Amino acid sequence: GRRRSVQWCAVSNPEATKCFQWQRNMRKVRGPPVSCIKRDSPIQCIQAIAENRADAVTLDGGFIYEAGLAPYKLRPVAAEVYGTERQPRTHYYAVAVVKKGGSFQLNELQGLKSCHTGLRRTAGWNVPIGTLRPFLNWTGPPEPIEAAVARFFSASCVPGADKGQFPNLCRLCAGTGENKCAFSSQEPYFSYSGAFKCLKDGAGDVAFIRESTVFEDLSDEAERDEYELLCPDNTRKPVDKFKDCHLARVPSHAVVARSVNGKEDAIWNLLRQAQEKFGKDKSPKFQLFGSPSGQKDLLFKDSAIGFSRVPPRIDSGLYLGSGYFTAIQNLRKSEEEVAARRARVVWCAVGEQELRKCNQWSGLSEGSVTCSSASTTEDCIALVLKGEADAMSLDGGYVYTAGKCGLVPVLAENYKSQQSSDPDPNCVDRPVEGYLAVAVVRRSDTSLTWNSVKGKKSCHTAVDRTAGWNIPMGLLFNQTGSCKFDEYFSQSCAPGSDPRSNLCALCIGDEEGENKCVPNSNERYYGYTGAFRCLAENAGDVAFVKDVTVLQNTDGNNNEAWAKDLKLADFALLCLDGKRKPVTEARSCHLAMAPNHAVVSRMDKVERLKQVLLHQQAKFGRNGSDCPDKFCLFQSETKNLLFNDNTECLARLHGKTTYEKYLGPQYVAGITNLKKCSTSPLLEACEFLRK
Ligand SMILES: [Cl-]
Repeated sequence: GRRRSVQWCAVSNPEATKCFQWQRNMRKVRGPPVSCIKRDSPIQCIQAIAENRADAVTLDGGFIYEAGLAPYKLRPVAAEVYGTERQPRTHYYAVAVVKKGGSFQLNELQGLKSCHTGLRRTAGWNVPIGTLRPFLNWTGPPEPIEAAVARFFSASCVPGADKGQFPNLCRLCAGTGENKCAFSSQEPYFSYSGAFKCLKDGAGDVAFIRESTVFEDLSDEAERDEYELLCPDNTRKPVDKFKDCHLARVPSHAVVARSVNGKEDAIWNLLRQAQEKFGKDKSPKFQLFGSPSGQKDLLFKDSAIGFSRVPPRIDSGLYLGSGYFTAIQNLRKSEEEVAARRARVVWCAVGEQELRKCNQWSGLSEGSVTCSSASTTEDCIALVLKGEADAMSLDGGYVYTAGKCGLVPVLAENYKSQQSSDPDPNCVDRPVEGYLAVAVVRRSDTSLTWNSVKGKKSCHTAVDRTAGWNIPMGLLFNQTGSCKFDEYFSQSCAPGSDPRSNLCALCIGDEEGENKCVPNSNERYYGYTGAFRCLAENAGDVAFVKDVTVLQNTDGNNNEAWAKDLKLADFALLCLDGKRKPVTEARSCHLAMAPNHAVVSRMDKVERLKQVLLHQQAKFGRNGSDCPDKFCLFQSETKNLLFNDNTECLARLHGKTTYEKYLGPQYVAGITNLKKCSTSPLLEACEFLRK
């Protein structure tokens, strides 16, 4: 087809010129080839790549956005590294700095005084104003946004604004005469530093800058404690907490490619080489990162020092992050659409059986709950990081991952405090207590014990789940030191594993044989119920489930014909000490305690989200007005759709509102250790966006 050439896209003749000098110097080293094509602008180049006339182009965050849309749908494949090696920066945070001691929170900037870096800049305007669109009263595109922010702050310094159309935006500007409010250095309250000094001097109440500013311009480490940042969950925290209190992380420029047949391989080969040899301080004959005397950042930024391969799970939407992604969409969207969308709760359903239930739920929510879906739990997480979905209930194993991703716990799934017991009218404030992970076996083989389970057949709820995987595989690991999970057992049914492995050997997919090993309801051997079924159907010898699982699938508690005649007495539990115990004794024969499933979300959605659930609960929870009349939120019965079936109510966290706190330190430490052997596409992705 098309030569082992990567075809680079240029936006200027100058750029085209550097390209050609690239092409020739790559030929001279018998390095990977690069062709060059020239267009007049970034979109022309986005168009080119998408119509197959070019392969890559490096873009800034606003173009990464445009490029990810239809009809282009390109993707970031390599990121520019700035700084110095050892001081490598892949991004910065867009923060709202205010001085110590106020009671105003982001929700309340109304009527205050603002200091911005400059009209249409990322951190001084796009992010902040996009973030605040909800409050502006601003009809929309067009009426000029400027008209509404001028009506929201009582005064700002917005360099570059029209002091003739919006005098207010320039009133705190410190420039003399006509310089006043200039998008230049002639204006002292211009860019990061002018905007911060604007605060510093007492002219404005809030400065919208980048995190580094605060650091690089504050001398001691003492008048730095005189400062504070505003968080999107309407809190305030100190300036070194920017990794947890920021309006947006703005990513470094990235080399974008086609999401389908993008030559990403080719592209990274080219780049890695381009870099070893024509790097920074690498050769006098050519410099990838360098521009000819009256030119700036041709092809790459002249300040870049290298590139970072962006994990394949990243999207333009994941690349920008929710803060930045939603800021850009808000500034485009009608006011009614913004309205609607902050009111609605978009649930993320994993699988079609879960979407059926959601839909049903959505129907009766009196408009407050809507549904989105994905095929996997990581995919739902990624839809909430993109702001496309808002919540879902997750196992603690995925609470860690969504937490590494910046998501937070909101409410926990409360279970009844022990095997047989009564309803607590105060379920919502009762502290969560966890649940027990067990290893259940069929009573027939007498010789099977915890000490001989190695080498047999296992049934797991899914990979990365607590009772189904982390605990059993963590235990075994402790014992053997081996990271070779697929050699612990002969054959297994472990949804979410490699379809070609022994780990997926016992899965049976759906009625037709498809969806084998997918980690959703379509796999009949998926979850608590499916891993139990895997044991009961004698596909595997041990099932890693919770103690309640046996109870809900035996003695007729489960209707399904495979389950119908099962008897509790037909199962035993494998205790850590080698004994076998009846199922009613999980209290003294369990593998470990696992944290309750938790509803997670984005900080920007937490108060709206509790409010809709508390309220949805009241109508459809365990003792609720319309349950079972119309719909029961916590019933599917042995189905476990959206929520576990033994959920009494959704309950408060008791300040345990960070994945770290909610799971607690021994849980964290254990999983951390395990992720060493292997990770996941999304943990990977999130580790990269946070590095
Ligand atoms: Cl599980």
